[PDB]
Formats: sequence, structure tokens, C-alpha cells
Amino acid sequence: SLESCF
Amino acid sequence: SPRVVRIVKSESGYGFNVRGQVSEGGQLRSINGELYAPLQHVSAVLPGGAADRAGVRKGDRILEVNGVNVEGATHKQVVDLIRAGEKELILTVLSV
Repeated sequence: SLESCF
Repeated sequence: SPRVVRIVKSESGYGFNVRGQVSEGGQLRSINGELYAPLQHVSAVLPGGAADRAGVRKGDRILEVNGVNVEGATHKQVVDLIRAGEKELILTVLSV
């Protein structure tokens, strides 16, 4: 699984 | 119950993170007693940021991004949709 920032 | 949230970019951007699967589709998972294909979810919310102020909470599951269904979506599809708008984001989320 992957995490991204916004 | 799903709800729609509108978030306006601030200086700290939108102030939330999204975590989920790389691939498309996959095994169904029950969210609040309802079956869905895999859903990306909100993994962090910046306190005092735009998403926090708009009512987004950690653990929220993302059903739609800017009116586009992202049930079973790849992480990339959801990232690209969140960045589609220049300063506004509309999410359909399911809180847990």
C-alpha cells in the first residue's frame, strides 16, 4: 500500500 | 452513510493524506456493514488544516473524487483525481 500527501 | 465534503486549498494545501492499494479491483471488504470493492482511505488529517475544518476525519473511506467513482481504484487514479482541480476538491466519504 502507498501513502500520498495533499 | 456516505457524505460529500468540499475542501478549498489553503497555504498548507488541503492538509490530509491518503493511503491504499496500488492495484485496481480486488477482494470486497465490508465498511460499516456494507460491501464495497477496495477503497482508498484518509490516513492523516492536519489539525487546523482545510480538510480538518471541512470535517474530514482519519479513517474516512473515499468513494468518489470530484464526482468520479473511485471504488476499487488504484492509488494513482485517486491521487491524480485529487490533484485534478486547481484549488478545490470535492470528496464523497464514508466515516468509520
